[PDB]
Amino acid sequence: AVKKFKPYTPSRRFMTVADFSEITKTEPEKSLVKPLKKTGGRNNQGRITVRFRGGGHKRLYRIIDFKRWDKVGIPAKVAAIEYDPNRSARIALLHYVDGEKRYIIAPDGLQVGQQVVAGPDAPIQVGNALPLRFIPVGTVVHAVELEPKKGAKLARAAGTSAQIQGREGDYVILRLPSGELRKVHGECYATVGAVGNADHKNIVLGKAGRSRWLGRRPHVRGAAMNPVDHPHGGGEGRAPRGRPPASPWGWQTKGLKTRKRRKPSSRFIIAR
Amino acid sequence: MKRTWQPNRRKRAKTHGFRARMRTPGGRKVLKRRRQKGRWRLTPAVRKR
RNA sequence: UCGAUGUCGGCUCGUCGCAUCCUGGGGCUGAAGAAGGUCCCAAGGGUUGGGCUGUUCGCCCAUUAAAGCGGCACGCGAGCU
RNA sequence: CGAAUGCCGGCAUGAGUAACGAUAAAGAGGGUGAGAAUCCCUCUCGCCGUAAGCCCAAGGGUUCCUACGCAAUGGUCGUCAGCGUAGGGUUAGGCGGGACCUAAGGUGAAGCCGAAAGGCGUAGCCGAAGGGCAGCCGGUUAAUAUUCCGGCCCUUCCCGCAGGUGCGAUGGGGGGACGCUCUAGGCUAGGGGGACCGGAGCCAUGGACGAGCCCGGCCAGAAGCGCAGGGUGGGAGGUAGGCAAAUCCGCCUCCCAACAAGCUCUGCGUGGUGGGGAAGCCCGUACGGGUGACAACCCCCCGAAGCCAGGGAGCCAAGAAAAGCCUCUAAGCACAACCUGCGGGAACCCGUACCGCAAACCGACACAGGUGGGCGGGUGCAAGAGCACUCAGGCGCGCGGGAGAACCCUCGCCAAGGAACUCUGCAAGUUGGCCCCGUAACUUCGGGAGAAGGGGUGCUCCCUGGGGUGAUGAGCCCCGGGGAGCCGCAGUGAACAGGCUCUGGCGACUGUUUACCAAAAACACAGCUCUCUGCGAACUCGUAAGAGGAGGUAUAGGGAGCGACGCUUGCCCGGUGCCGGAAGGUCAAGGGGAGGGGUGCAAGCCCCGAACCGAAGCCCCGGUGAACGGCGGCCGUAACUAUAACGGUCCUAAGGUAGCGAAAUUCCUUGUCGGGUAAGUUCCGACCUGCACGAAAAGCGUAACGACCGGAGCGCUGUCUCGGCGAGGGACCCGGUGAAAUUGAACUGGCCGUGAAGAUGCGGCCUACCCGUGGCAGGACGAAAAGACCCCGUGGAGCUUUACUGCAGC
RNA sequence: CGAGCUAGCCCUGGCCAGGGUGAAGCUGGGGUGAGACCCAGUGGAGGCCCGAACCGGUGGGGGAUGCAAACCCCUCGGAUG
RNA sequence: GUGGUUCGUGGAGCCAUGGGGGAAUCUGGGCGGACCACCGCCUAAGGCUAAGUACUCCGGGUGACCGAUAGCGCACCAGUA
RNA sequence: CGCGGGGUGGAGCAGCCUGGUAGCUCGUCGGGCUCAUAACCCGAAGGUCGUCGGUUCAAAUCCGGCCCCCGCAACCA
RNA sequence: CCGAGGGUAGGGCCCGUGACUGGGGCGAAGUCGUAACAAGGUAGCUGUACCGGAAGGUGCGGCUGGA
RNA sequence: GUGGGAGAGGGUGGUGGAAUUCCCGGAGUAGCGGUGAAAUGCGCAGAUACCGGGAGGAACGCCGAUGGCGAAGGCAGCCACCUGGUCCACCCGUGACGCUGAGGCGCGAAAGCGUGGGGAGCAAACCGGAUUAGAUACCCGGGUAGUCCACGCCCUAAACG
Ligand SMILES: NC[C@@H]1O[C@H](O[C@H]2[C@@H](O)[C@H](O[C@@H]3[C@@H](O)[C@H](N)C[C@H](N)[C@H]3O[C@H]3O[C@H](CO)[C@@H](O)[C@H](O)[C@H]3N)O[C@@H]2CO)[C@H](N)[C@@H](O)[C@@H]1O
Ligand SMILES: [Mg+2]
Ligand SMILES: [Mg+2]
Ligand SMILES: [Mg+2]
Ligand SMILES: [Mg+2]
Ligand SMILES: [Mg+2]
Ligand SMILES: [Mg+2]
Ligand SMILES: [Mg+2]
Ligand SMILES: [Mg+2]
Ligand SMILES: [Mg+2]
Ligand SMILES: [Mg+2]
Ligand SMILES: [Mg+2]
Ligand SMILES: [Mg+2]
Ligand SMILES: [Mg+2]
Ligand SMILES: [Mg+2]
Ligand SMILES: [Mg+2]
Ligand SMILES: [Mg+2]
Ligand SMILES: [Mg+2]
Ligand SMILES: [Mg+2]
Ligand SMILES: [Mg+2]
Ligand SMILES: [Mg+2]
Ligand SMILES: [Mg+2]
Ligand SMILES: [Mg+2]
Ligand SMILES: [Mg+2]
Ligand SMILES: [Mg+2]
Ligand SMILES: [Mg+2]
Ligand SMILES: [Mg+2]
Ligand SMILES: [Mg+2]
Ligand SMILES: [Mg+2]
Ligand SMILES: [Mg+2]
Ligand SMILES: [Mg+2]
Ligand SMILES: [Mg+2]
Ligand SMILES: [Mg+2]
Ligand SMILES: [Mg+2]
Ligand SMILES: [Mg+2]
Ligand SMILES: [Mg+2]
Ligand SMILES: [Mg+2]
Ligand SMILES: [Mg+2]
Ligand SMILES: [Mg+2]
Ligand SMILES: [Mg+2]
Ligand SMILES: [Mg+2]
Ligand SMILES: [Mg+2]
Ligand SMILES: [Mg+2]
Ligand SMILES: [Mg+2]
Ligand SMILES: [Mg+2]
Ligand SMILES: [Mg+2]
Ligand SMILES: [Mg+2]
Ligand SMILES: [Mg+2]
Ligand SMILES: [Mg+2]
Ligand SMILES: [Mg+2]
Ligand SMILES: [Mg+2]
Ligand SMILES: [Mg+2]
Ligand SMILES: [Mg+2]
Ligand SMILES: [Mg+2]
Ligand SMILES: [Mg+2]
Ligand SMILES: [Mg+2]
Ligand SMILES: [Mg+2]
Ligand SMILES: [Mg+2]
Ligand SMILES: [Mg+2]
Ligand SMILES: [Mg+2]
Ligand SMILES: [Mg+2]
Ligand SMILES: [Mg+2]
Ligand SMILES: [Mg+2]
Ligand SMILES: [Mg+2]
Ligand SMILES: [Mg+2]
Ligand SMILES: [Mg+2]
Ligand SMILES: [Mg+2]
Ligand SMILES: [Mg+2]
Ligand SMILES: [Mg+2]
Ligand SMILES: [Mg+2]
Ligand SMILES: [Mg+2]
Ligand SMILES: [Mg+2]
Ligand SMILES: [Mg+2]
Ligand SMILES: [Mg+2]
Ligand SMILES: [Mg+2]
Ligand SMILES: [Mg+2]
Ligand SMILES: [Mg+2]
Ligand SMILES: [Mg+2]
Ligand SMILES: [Mg+2]
Ligand SMILES: [Mg+2]
Ligand SMILES: [Mg+2]
Ligand SMILES: [Mg+2]
Ligand SMILES: [Mg+2]
Ligand SMILES: [Mg+2]
Ligand SMILES: [Mg+2]
Ligand SMILES: [Mg+2]
Ligand SMILES: [Mg+2]
Ligand SMILES: [Mg+2]
Ligand SMILES: [Mg+2]
Ligand SMILES: [Mg+2]
Ligand SMILES: [Mg+2]
Ligand SMILES: [Mg+2]
Ligand SMILES: [Mg+2]
Ligand SMILES: [Mg+2]
Ligand SMILES: [Mg+2]
Ligand SMILES: [Mg+2]
Ligand SMILES: [Mg+2]
Ligand SMILES: [Mg+2]
Ligand SMILES: [Mg+2]
Ligand SMILES: [Mg+2]
Ligand SMILES: [Mg+2]
Ligand SMILES: [Mg+2]
Ligand SMILES: [Mg+2]
Ligand SMILES: [Mg+2]
Ligand SMILES: [Mg+2]
Ligand SMILES: [Mg+2]
Ligand SMILES: [Mg+2]
Ligand SMILES: [Mg+2]
Ligand SMILES: [Mg+2]
Ligand SMILES: [Mg+2]
Ligand SMILES: [Mg+2]
Ligand SMILES: [Mg+2]
Ligand SMILES: [Mg+2]
Repeated sequence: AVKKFKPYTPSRRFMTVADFSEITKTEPEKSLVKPLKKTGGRNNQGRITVRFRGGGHKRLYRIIDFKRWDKVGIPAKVAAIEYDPNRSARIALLHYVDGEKRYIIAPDGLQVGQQVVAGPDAPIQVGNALPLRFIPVGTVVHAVELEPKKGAKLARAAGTSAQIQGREGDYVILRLPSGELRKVHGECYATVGAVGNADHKNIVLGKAGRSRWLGRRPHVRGAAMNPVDHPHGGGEGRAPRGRPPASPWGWQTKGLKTRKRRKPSSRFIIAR
Repeated sequence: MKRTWQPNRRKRAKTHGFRARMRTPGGRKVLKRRRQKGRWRLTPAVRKR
């Protein structure tokens, strides 16, 4: 989708909005299973650690289910599909037959009315979740766990997905939304299908405000400020850095790798 | 234009208050000295009810 | 002169020098006459409006008897800009 | 002690000088009084009136009221006061806050960390203009009143009796509970009219005894109705979820309604009754009291942004918590307990005065400044919180009186010319609201646009079409149309209310910034690219714990640059950076002991020390430019000259492409042609010999947009020729209060000299009676600031880096 | 010792008169094979327009031992973000 | 690896000690400034201990100390206005 | 005016700093192949080294004086 | 009221002229190279796309007007 | 109409092996590459050659044809679904309902363009190596867009029988 606009105001011409057709006549969220008071704040205890944040629409947290072995075997019916301000993926709310309700990040396909479930059993269909081993090599899938019982963590962004590649001992090779081939443990669930609402990468914010709404204040270039507060700074009319591009704190930012070398997680990785 | 003193009872006891100064090691010393110097008033005289 | 003598230009106000632009006398003129050239006498008064430039100076434009040159802290900011 | 722009204290100079703090404005009469422009009262005049009026909150802390008083405080006076002295004055279960709840945040048992101090911190506590919670209208004081009195009306509590029920938690579930813009229905606040009712009263000056003028025609109000409206489906089975248990909720299934029919719950009417009640007139105030009065207390229309409210619709940026509240069960308890009546008893602590856009708060001041929420009447102008006048109400700003110079400020107008003014049309002008005709290039199809340019606007009369409210009608209120005629110089008749265009530069746009000289072409901005990050992420703060990132997960987060969009962003990896290199070279601690030394009679004990094994880093090998950057020189040739497609040659890592180019870049420079001008160092179009453009420190363009910067034309003009007159506030004089910087001392002229080379002071000569007041600014190298420039000092700081040396970090 | 000025953010409330413009979307009409799409009407969007409060602080004049240690008059920017 | 002692790595001991190693109970152990032999000296890895020393908010005494711009900041209703 | 770089056969460049020895590419001349010209092949010629001085036995080379040439600086006022 | 004509404002087409500029035609014997016609010595021609002093070269698809 | 026929006609979905390049493991050495010849380039850091495993993209060998299909452009491994044209037999149905067709309208190779995904091979531009008087060319080694998919544009051709 992606709503468009006629130019009746510069900016609201290039501006592009999402299409909330996929939003089952829902909107008002569900008390109980979410929401919780969401403590918004751009800095830690005192100081501001991440810069340029703050401001932007008030938000309510939708406490989603990111570990599904909670209900192994208990099937549930997908009730609605709603908007979640805390993420890029739309989310689906679903009523188990157990009578319990919980939200799930909504996969592309999954339609309201559908029945979905989790566990070793589970049929390989959009929405169902199973330990990685029991999933057919090659099938795509989202909401992966990295270590058994620790909760989903990979491919959860709007319309992202990972593809299974092979098996190898108690591990199974994956291919993350980034292109890295990772070795994940067999016992990590991963609900099947891709995340959906993949038009998300196409929304043209539009104006200055639009960014402000999502809570992101203006970002000033180092080049603008002085030597006192950033490498690229001063002196006359503009100027070409004058040294290898660096961050406010001073480490190179055009090429310098960061992953800490001797990490134990190294051996389970294979790509880029 | 607007100036720098905008009186506020709450802020004043809340900041230069007595329990306020007792709470920290630096403030307790603030008291010591003032006590040791004589000062009729150890801390500002906030008021009302 | 640094326990400060504010500086270019313009504006307002001027005053002075003459090695005189004009006008007034005058000698020679390769000065017929008319107009000039040149030096000598002589500052008493007169010495325009503009276009361009911050401009001083120029360059033009339209005239003029003429569109003089300099000093006065490159006269004048306890007078202005 | 004569000196230190010395320290402190005092008194002088300037000076009876400048001033006396908004040009909203004052005159008189009568009091009082030792003493009145300044106090009290009356009349007349002026000013505010989306405040200059009243209601709150904050802050202030007696400033309130009353008696007596002016020493000082008051920019003058003072009989006055926010001033001095005394006394009095602030009443609450219902308004506010606490014996209620939670927000960010604070604290903090537990737990974690830190040399110490201390940092963190899920439970709980704390934390409020947010949630919850029961008062409306009148009467009284000199000063308090949602507080006291009066009338109506509520709230918990504890104890009783009367009756119902499984009662019962700090625990479960429900609810509380939420955005933004736009909104409907019906009410209320408030407001306009009335030939109707109520009233003292009034015929003025030519006319009016009139359905005349003037005044006023409500307020609260339980139950019950009534009109609005907000909420909510009733069953019955099944249950493995809501970290126990639930009959509750939730989910599944079968029914009956889908309606608000029914239950609620608000609001608004109405309601027993309870109040209030003008103008005028009479008095005596420093004010309020009588009468008007058995006052009337009725009908229309306008009508909210306020109420019904948890109403509706649309949108994306997706919109606190917890208690109270209803329900649920558990432990216990069911002679308890809880719910509904009805009685009776109990209902504590703190605020209330007064100022409150200000002479009482923040600005040293009775300061032209700052100050948060509510109300803010009428008419008229298209609307409105706008503007002009005016209700209520509060004011004439705590120095006056005259004068009528120059000059200044604010204001008005002007013959002819009209930008000749000037750095610049700086300034001022013309223009001006609404209605209707009417509008170009260009364009991203929206815009350009209020383009430009026009016309209409008043009042009277006739005819005439639509709403709203009432009934399908009168009226009252809204929008209109057509047609005759009237008056002025002129009809948005006063007040508020764009000058227009052409064309360049820069920036796309709204935005932002140097509070207190810079608002821009700077920052920002969507958007484009590089890059880091696999999640106990990178990154940041922290010694740590810890947190932020993020309750996020590559469509995401950090860093960097460019900065909408259009069309594009070329070559060089030699040097620096970063990326990839299980080789080799170098490479510390450590391993290793060849070999050597010192003592010992000695066994021994103590040292040196070569092979070789030895990380990262460096070296070397590769790549990488939206990484740091760089992107040449000289000679010759075309059948007129010229000029060079072509060629030779030297050195590059390569040797600037397109596009633009006298530029925000051009030195020589007013380069040279062209355009605009009577004239053009600027401007616009070109040419290119680009001192010294050039592609994301982006390149060339770009519709729209800008208090940005440049040029031009029209319009208009006191900008100018070239001034002139008028106005008011000062200046001037009189009365009252009365500063200041400065000051070695002064009995302080001109000239030509001279002097440390710019003399009132020394020389000579010239001039010149003594002392003032309004003015002018040429001098006292005038005043002001131990020059901000320059240099000096082995002075000091901020900044940079392949300067040195350390450190955090890795 | 200071965030009672100022800067930013966190929590919780308040304010923004009145007039313009008229996006999408609905509705109907045309249109096709069905479309697109063109019209009307409706609709009430927007870092949209004029403009008060309110927030600014553009130009000029005043002020300069001031009313004021940043003010006053005229003028001007924004004013549903 | 550092601190202490006059000892700044010096031939650098002795005394403390963060890190690694890691004994012994008299024929055991540390020391006498690298070391070794000799000669001696002392007996680590637990604790307590007046006194003579320091200070003077406070009491008293004395001054080739001040005498109200001195002396305490305060002679005085001053850590006040 | 000041700083440093440079004048070499016809053209463009080496040659010095460690003095004795002028080298390269092109071009020019003679000869070949071709019908002929170019290309290509075979041979050959050409340099007071900017000039006036001396330094040494000996100067392109070292050192001073001028003649042009090129690039860099001309700041604070 | 109508109204010749005049005035002011803005448009529509047309023609003249304009520094400079873009290709073009024509102009007996100037420079540069070989593109084409013989397999033209790289079959050509081609739509498009980029690049190059110039003919032109090259990718991609195509056609016989070629093997 | 009825009953049949062939087909690379069209769209979506799914899939098969061969080859390639790249990575890993193995074993293996002193050269591979390329050419007219060469060099560039690659390779003891261990290439090429060969085995094994994996990744990924595109294009479908023999069948295969001088063949079929389509209105053109064009269409090729295989499976299904959705669907278009057309041929035949039967002569049963309607009963002249026809041919063309300004315009409109749709379709329209390759290259190109917009946004996004994909990237093995090849390959404008580009860089090097030789050829050459000179080579911005024909030969070689690297190599970017592109070639590939989705939607949207483009509308040209020796769209030629
Ligand atoms: N009329 C010729 C057109 O123009 C071009 O050709 C023009 C030029 O290229 C051409 O120039 C030629 C040159 O090519 C050739 N190699 C040498 C010749 N001397 C020149 O000649 C030219 O100049 C001379 C003298 O002035 C004239 O007399 C002659 O007419 C003219 N062609 O002259 C032509 C004009 O006459 C196109 N190449 C050609 O295809 C086209 O048809
Ligand atoms: Mg803290
Ligand atoms: Mg930025
Ligand atoms: Mg800066
Ligand atoms: Mg820095
Ligand atoms: Mg820099
Ligand atoms: Mg610069
Ligand atoms: Mg000086
Ligand atoms: Mg002086
Ligand atoms: Mg004469
Ligand atoms: Mg003169
Ligand atoms: Mg001079
Ligand atoms: Mg001069
Ligand atoms: Mg001067
Ligand atoms: Mg001055
Ligand atoms: Mg002395
Ligand atoms: Mg005086
Ligand atoms: Mg005077
Ligand atoms: Mg005076
Ligand atoms: Mg008092
Ligand atoms: Mg009083
Ligand atoms: Mg007085
Ligand atoms: Mg005063
Ligand atoms: Mg008296
Ligand atoms: Mg609490
Ligand atoms: Mg509260
Ligand atoms: Mg209350
Ligand atoms: Mg009162
Ligand atoms: Mg119960
Ligand atoms: Mg409960
Ligand atoms: Mg609860
Ligand atoms: Mg009469
Ligand atoms: Mg009257
Ligand atoms: Mg009532
Ligand atoms: Mg609602
Ligand atoms: Mg809640
Ligand atoms: Mg609680
Ligand atoms: Mg109590
Ligand atoms: Mg009170
Ligand atoms: Mg009160
Ligand atoms: Mg006053
Ligand atoms: Mg305000
Ligand atoms: Mg009102
Ligand atoms: Mg007003
Ligand atoms: Mg005039
Ligand atoms: Mg006139
Ligand atoms: Mg002029
Ligand atoms: Mg002039
Ligand atoms: Mg100008
Ligand atoms: Mg102006
Ligand atoms: Mg302009
Ligand atoms: Mg402009
Ligand atoms: Mg801008
Ligand atoms: Mg500001
Ligand atoms: Mg400023
Ligand atoms: Mg300013
Ligand atoms: Mg990023
Ligand atoms: Mg911190
Ligand atoms: Mg963390
Ligand atoms: Mg978190
Ligand atoms: Mg920029
Ligand atoms: Mg580039
Ligand atoms: Mg490099
Ligand atoms: Mg490079
Ligand atoms: Mg390199
Ligand atoms: Mg190493
Ligand atoms: Mg020019
Ligand atoms: Mg330049
Ligand atoms: Mg530039
Ligand atoms: Mg760049
Ligand atoms: Mg730019
Ligand atoms: Mg440009
Ligand atoms: Mg702006
Ligand atoms: Mg501005
Ligand atoms: Mg004047
Ligand atoms: Mg006057
Ligand atoms: Mg003198
Ligand atoms: Mg004298
Ligand atoms: Mg003077
Ligand atoms: Mg004066
Ligand atoms: Mg002075
Ligand atoms: Mg000095
Ligand atoms: Mg200077
Ligand atoms: Mg020194
Ligand atoms: Mg519409
Ligand atoms: Mg609107
Ligand atoms: Mg706006
Ligand atoms: Mg506005
Ligand atoms: Mg030491
Ligand atoms: Mg020892
Ligand atoms: Mg010893
Ligand atoms: Mg001893
Ligand atoms: Mg002891
Ligand atoms: Mg004293
Ligand atoms: Mg003292
Ligand atoms: Mg022409
Ligand atoms: Mg023309
Ligand atoms: Mg021409
Ligand atoms: Mg040829
Ligand atoms: Mg060819
Ligand atoms: Mg072609
Ligand atoms: Mg090429
Ligand atoms: Mg038949
Ligand atoms: Mg046909
Ligand atoms: Mg294609
Ligand atoms: Mg792409
Ligand atoms: Mg590749
Ligand atoms: Mg290749
Ligand atoms: Mg190639
Ligand atoms: Mg050749
Ligand atoms: Mg096509
Ligand atoms: Mg064409
Ligand atoms: Mg054909």
